[PDB]
Amino acid sequence: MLTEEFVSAICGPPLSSNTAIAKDVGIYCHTLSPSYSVKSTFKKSSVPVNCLAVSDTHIFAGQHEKAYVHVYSRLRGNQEAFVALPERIRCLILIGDILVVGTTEGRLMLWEICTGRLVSTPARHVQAVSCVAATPSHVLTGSDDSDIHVWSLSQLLELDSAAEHEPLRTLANHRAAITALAVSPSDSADTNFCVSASKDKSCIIWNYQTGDALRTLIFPGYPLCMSLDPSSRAIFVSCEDSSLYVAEMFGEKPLLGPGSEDPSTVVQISTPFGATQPDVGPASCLSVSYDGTMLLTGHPRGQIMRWDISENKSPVELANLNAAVTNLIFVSPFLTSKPTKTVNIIKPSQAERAYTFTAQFEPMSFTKSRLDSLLNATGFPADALESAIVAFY
Amino acid sequence: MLTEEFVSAICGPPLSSNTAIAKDVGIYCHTLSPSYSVKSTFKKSSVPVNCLAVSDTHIFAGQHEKAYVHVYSRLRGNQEAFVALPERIRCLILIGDILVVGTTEGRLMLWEICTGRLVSTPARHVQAVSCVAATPSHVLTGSDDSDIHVWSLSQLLELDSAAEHEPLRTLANHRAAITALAVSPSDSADTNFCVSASKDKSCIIWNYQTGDALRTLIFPGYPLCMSLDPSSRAIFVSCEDSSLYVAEMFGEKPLLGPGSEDPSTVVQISTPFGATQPDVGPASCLSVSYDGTMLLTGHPRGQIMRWDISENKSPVELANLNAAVTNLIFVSPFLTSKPTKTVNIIKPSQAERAYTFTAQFEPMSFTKSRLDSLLNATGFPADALESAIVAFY
Amino acid sequence: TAPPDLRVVCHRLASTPVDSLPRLCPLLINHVLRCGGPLSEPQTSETAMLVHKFRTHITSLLTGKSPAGRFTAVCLIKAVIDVGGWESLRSAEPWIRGLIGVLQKPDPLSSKELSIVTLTKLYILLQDYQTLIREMATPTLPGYATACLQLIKPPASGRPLKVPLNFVDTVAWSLSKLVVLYSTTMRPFSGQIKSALRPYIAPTSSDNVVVPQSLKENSRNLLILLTYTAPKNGSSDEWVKAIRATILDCHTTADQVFRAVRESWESTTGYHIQPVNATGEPSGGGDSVDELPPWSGLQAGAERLTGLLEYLTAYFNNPTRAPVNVPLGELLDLTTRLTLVIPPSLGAEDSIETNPAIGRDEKAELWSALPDIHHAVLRLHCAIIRRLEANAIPLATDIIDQMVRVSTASKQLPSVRETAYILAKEILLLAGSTLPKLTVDILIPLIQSSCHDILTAAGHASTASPVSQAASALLPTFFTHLPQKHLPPDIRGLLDRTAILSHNQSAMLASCLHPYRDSRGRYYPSILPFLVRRFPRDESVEVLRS
Amino acid sequence: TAPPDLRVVCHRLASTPVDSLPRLCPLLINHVLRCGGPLSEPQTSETAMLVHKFRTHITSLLTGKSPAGRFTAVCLIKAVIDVGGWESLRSAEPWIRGLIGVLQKPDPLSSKELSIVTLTKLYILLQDYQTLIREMATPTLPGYATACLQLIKPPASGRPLKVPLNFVDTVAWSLSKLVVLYSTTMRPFSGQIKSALRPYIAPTSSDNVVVPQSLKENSRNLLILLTYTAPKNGSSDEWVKAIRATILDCHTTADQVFRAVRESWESTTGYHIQPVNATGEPSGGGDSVDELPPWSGLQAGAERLTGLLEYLTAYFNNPTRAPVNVPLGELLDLTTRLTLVIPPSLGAEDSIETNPAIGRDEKAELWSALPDIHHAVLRLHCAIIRRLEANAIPLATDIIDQMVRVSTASKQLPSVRETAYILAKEILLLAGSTLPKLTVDILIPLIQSSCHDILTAAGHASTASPVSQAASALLPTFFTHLPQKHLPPDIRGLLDRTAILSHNQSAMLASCLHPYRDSRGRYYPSILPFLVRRFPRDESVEVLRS
Repeated sequence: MLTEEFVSAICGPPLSSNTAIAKDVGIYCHTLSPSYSVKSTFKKSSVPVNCLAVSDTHIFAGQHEKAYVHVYSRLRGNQEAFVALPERIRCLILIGDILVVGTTEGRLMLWEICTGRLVSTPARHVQAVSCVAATPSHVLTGSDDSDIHVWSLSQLLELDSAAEHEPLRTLANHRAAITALAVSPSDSADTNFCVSASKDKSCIIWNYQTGDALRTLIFPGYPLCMSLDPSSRAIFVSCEDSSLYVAEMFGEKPLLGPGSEDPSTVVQISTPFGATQPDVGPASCLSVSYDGTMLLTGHPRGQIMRWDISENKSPVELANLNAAVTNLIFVSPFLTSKPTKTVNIIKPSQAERAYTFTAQFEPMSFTKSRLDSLLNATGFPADALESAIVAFY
Repeated sequence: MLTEEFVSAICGPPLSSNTAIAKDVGIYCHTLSPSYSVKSTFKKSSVPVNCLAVSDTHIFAGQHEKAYVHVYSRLRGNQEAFVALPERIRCLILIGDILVVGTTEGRLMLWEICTGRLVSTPARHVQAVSCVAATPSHVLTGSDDSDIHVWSLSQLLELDSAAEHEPLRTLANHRAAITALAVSPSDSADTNFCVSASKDKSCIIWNYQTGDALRTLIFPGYPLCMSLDPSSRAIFVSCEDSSLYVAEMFGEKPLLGPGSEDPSTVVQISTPFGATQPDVGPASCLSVSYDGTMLLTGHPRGQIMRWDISENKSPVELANLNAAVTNLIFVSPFLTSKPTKTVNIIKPSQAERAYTFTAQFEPMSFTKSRLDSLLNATGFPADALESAIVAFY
Repeated sequence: TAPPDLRVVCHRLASTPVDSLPRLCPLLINHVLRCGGPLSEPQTSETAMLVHKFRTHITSLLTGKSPAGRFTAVCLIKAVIDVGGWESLRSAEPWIRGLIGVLQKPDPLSSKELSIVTLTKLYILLQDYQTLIREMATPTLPGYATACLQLIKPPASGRPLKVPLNFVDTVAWSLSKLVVLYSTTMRPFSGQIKSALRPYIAPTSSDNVVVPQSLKENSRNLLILLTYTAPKNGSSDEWVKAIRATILDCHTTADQVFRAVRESWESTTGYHIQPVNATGEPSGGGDSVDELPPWSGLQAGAERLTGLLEYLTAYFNNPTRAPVNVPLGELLDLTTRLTLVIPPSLGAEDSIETNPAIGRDEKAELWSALPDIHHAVLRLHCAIIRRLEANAIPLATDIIDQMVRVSTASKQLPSVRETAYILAKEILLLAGSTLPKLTVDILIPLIQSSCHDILTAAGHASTASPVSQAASALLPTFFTHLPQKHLPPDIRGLLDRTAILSHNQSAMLASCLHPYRDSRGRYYPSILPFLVRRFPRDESVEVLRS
Repeated sequence: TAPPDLRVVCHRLASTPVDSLPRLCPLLINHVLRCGGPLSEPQTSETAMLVHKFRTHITSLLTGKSPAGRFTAVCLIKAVIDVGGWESLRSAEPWIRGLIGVLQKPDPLSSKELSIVTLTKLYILLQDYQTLIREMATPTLPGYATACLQLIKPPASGRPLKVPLNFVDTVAWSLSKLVVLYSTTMRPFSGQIKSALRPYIAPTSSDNVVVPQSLKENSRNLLILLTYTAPKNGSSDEWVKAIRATILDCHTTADQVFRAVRESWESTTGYHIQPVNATGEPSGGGDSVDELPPWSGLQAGAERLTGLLEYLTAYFNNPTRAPVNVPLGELLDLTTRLTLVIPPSLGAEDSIETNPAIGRDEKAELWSALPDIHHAVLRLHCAIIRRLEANAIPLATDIIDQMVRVSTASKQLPSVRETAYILAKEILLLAGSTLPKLTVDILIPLIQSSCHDILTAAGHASTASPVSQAASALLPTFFTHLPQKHLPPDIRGLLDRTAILSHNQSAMLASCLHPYRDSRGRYYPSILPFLVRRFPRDESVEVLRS
């Protein structure tokens, strides 16, 4: 009853010669539903894992071993900008109109797309920030020093501060580099949770505002990329052993809830949802569709493979991009309403200026009148017509 | 932060002479909170258990070994009517403006207070209907033949139906007379449950619209009277052993929910919440306050006992009415808004007449105008005043 | 020292010319609403002195001959009575006489309307204190009622209304409150009020004047509330006689409307359809007091029937002083009679039995006029449900049958469909959960129509429409208050698709909480992913996250 | 055979006299809205013949000299264009010329307003088809714009406006749509539109005319939307220059308003307060094109400042054609400057530093006029939040400080409190969850005030009030989007009592989902029994029963 689309990104040299694929393309746009096709491509891009962000108007891409961000316009269909940042980028995401960027130096910056501010935190992490997740209220950064720092967006973003920023909390139960970070859509203090994975083959569900660790899970291989289902009921985890694992948090024995065990106890997940033949390789990117029935994985040998979660059948290969696939981002089929539109980005400048916001204002029917009720009604409303006849005579 | 009131009813001869209590009074009105007091009394009444119904305007009382219903006016403070019904009454309750009455013959009637209809069902129960509970959509009647019949209000109440009425369902897992019946406030098909107790020391929680039996509980003594907590999380059960029992449906191990066992399994409730010395006697009537923090019990020796559910302390005696206490009904401290007020009842007449409804129509602000917005506003609204000045010049 | 607001009021009242004061009235009202405390003080400090000079200035503005000054004093009296309380109510008596004098004097009509509103507020506020009722309300009230009835009385023999119908609406609105509050004082004026409000109860096209809807509503409200003034506690008897007379008037107009169609309907109550002359156009009404004004023409008869049905609706809208007997059986029989006559579908004109003596144009006009009568019947059912609540459960089957027949006959009108959706929501809220299978089966086309309207508005099968909003409000009720076991799987799938594509949180939540089980005894998948994706941070999903 | 509705339309149009047709317009509109299908058919069957006769009769009504006939034709053209579609749009060209001719002819002004609405609907519907834009919209549009600007042009040198201000509101509303749709055609008229709409942007008391609020709103909307007509894609530059000129005008008026008070404020952006002559009343404005009309008096200056703040609000209300630069820093500095000046509490008049040369009456007028300026500032903050959404997070601390200072200074005014509650809900929805302890501590009196207003309305500590409704809407937000750990136990208990006694389902649900843990580290008892007792069958408790 819908059409569904997703955006792919590749990295590295082309793997096989004479496959007739374009060598210059680095970002693809596909239509997953109803039938597989390619809408458009973007040229000259090499994006590592977790360095791609997709909005309705722009695609932001972090470049491998390079501090620049390539910004492409989805509206015009070309490359918009070559943004230069102070330090090399390990990961970047997009929350609202803010690009949140972690670096090799361990710093965190927030670049506001519309205002051009570059809010740079002191290097709280000792080594490189590997994964970043965000909410409307908090920003969570996991680094190579096994510390997941939880920061407040309000303290980082606000204007008149000249003092250094500090994280609200540090979640340090992990003992190795944080590979992935996923966050529940709830922002309430009691009901929220964030799910993190590390190189020590451990995956912890936290309550990040309280700082507590709700649940601990152990996998046979260390988790590469993670995604929760749209209902926030299950976790899909890719691993180094070329397998995909599913964890039901509200299944037979709930991981979280009234029927759960003690939070100090450890749950080990050993049954693979699926496995991948090693000529395809372990999945490097993992994404879940809008309905959640069907899933997409990207592999370093070029194959994009579709998994049926409900049907539990064998995965089928969509296409071979002849390059290591690093990012798959689903785009929502329904379009949301936002009062502004970001047609163009504003590059970060350290020059002192008044605070300015740059966007296109969208028609949102904020101004309402009785004349609009006259206009939009089929015919004329009865009371307004009666007043018109009284005014006529 | 509130005042709370309850209505008591007694039965039988006065137990002790020279106690200076009035012998003619049968119904009392008390104030439980803030301090114990008696507002008013009603004369010449002898009410068995489950035969008292309290509304905002009237108190309906079934008489012992007598087919009449005494109707008292809470507004005027006197006895309104001596209603005559075809058969002797074992139990009666009030849903909306309808008095639902079970008999010794096993018949069920619905007497509409405002219209005077007396809808009499065929005697589906072989013996006397002992308990009646109501839902806005359904009516549940438990009898001495161990069958709880679930009836639809819409099929009983409708006008042009001249055929005999039939129950929607029959719940017959019990093997003895149904002593008590409680209904959850949920009216949905999936989430509702009804709690029933029988003389075989059994208490079954059903889903009455599906007809399934969700849970089975066994008590050391057969349950006399039962009341659910306002949150529908616990059951309070009085028994023949002069003790009160509490069962938590969502406690450590839930009786109902995801953490519950198989519905065929049996849970035995053996830990008494409290006990009562046999000079006071086992509690014959049971009620729960609006907040649910405190509880009230009536006893055959006259004592009204107040129980602290949260504090779990020893019970205290409010008063000795020197007669067997058969009913305690709490009245809600906050007043609800109802479009009609039943000042007077209409006695049931079998004579053929047009369908007429008798009530006083209450002010409900159903008619709204801009002149009302002019009147109720402090001063005048700015736009209306501007239009007034334009019309003035 | 005085508060700044009071001395600003005094200086602006002293300095300003009287003719420019209505333009400064908003700021003066704002300032005097600010300083309620000095006026609330019971009556030397400068605050009390400025309060005394302020009240003296109000009295001098009111009594003096200046229409601008009278308008400004009306506004100031309204605000001062709003903020002062008992101390202002003690001295409001020369203000009451002054406002009645403003109504008597020839002034701009907006000043008269504001005086009417201010006097109504004065009487409602004086109702609290019995001594002030004896001193103020009882003597001054007959003069106010006479002054209003002088304005709204029609001298229709000589000349038409010099008073606009909006002002008649204002006077009827004020008298609607005052008949409820002061029954015995307003009792002598009831015969005049009935004669004044006779033309606005059910206007027709033959009346040749356009009546605003608010005028009809407040005229009906005032004639229903006039039963309060019945002597010797006769309110209930007058109410019953009036509603039964309205029902009989509906039936007599329905005879002349349905002259063209042979009626198979037979009355439960015992009404008999009189023979109707086939020659000429339908006609009715009269110049008598009990009869509504005369009409001629089939469209005028349909308008009269619609106005009578709206009057019957206003019966259930207004309150009563004493318990009254509501003839539900007579209204049910009347609505059954009006809903049994349905217009033919296209190509099915010959199927309906008609009197051969009637011309084809009258038949076409009748087929055009039927859906408005049906819409008025459905609105009457909505008002009956709203007033009765759980007491309207025994009428549910008949109202369902009438609603299904009407919505099937007039499926192509969006207004009839919208009223059917609004009625169906209340029906299912009362007695939808225990419906049999056949009732669900005849309700199925209404569900299909509502889902089609919602999907058309969303564009998935566009701008919001009132029929679309009514169907969107109806959409969660199809899950919550309808038996899912009786619904076919196609209807449930259509409902789920409509809820998803409409982005309706309530319908998606209700579909999540009410799963559908088919013949194979296995549940269909929930639409929870769509709900969490579209509304992640909403409160309902937060309750789901408990 | 034709449908009955179309034949009824033809017969009633043939039989009725032309002067009584406006009274029959509702039934004619209903019948022609019914028969949309015959008009939708592309143009012998009787249906097509009756459609041709109907369109011919509409054209004859429109072109003929009868104001009643022209009014009826306007209504029929509106309904026919509503229901017919492309077949009516391809022939609406003589109807377009006829409606413009109706506007040119001296007719009743309601007919002119209906012609304006019908022509606006015609242009919006013609926007879909490019060929019809080339054939119909482009030639006819300059004549329509000239006809409207002829009406709303002020001949103020010769006479006041012969046209009422509601009709000016109508014309501005139509031109607001047409400048967005047809920028290049409406480009030559922008200089005339600016001169026509100059007096209604920020009216003062010195203007001596009462301006309706809708006229000011649509005048501001049209002057903001006139940037669409800027040549060579200059829309964004004109928008930025206009908003910065408005900010500078606010600052220059604020100088003459706050002449009486020594200001400790120093600008972040770099604005400097010019010296102000202490002698005489404050004055400003001018007759220039860039300057707003002149004002004199402190109350007039406050009205001008409030109107300029409402203009700045309308900047965020209206859309833009191209991306624009929004000076949030300048607006933040301006609002900081206006909110820093607060009126003294009673007995604290001497604490505020004032210029000794100013009279005491001017100080009193300033203390009276400050809360309205503060209310306009808070409404500006609300509009900024509504447009920016998550981009307004950096301004949250400053808006919180301004809101707390304003609500503390003007605690006795219910309107200021209501606007503070409405602002506080949006503030807490954006950035309330991560607030520090001191921000919660200064927010505590606002929570106390809101709970007191709710309890006063409920009567537990009465009729509903707008401030009460605003506080009731704010009440669930105090649980959902405020740190419960920072709240004292007294404030949490007051919130729970307010939620229980208010019978508000959302606040009780939010208190159930957000438990309070004290310093003793155990949770307070929940208020779930009150919620289940008051709302047993509601949907939220049904979700809790999952």
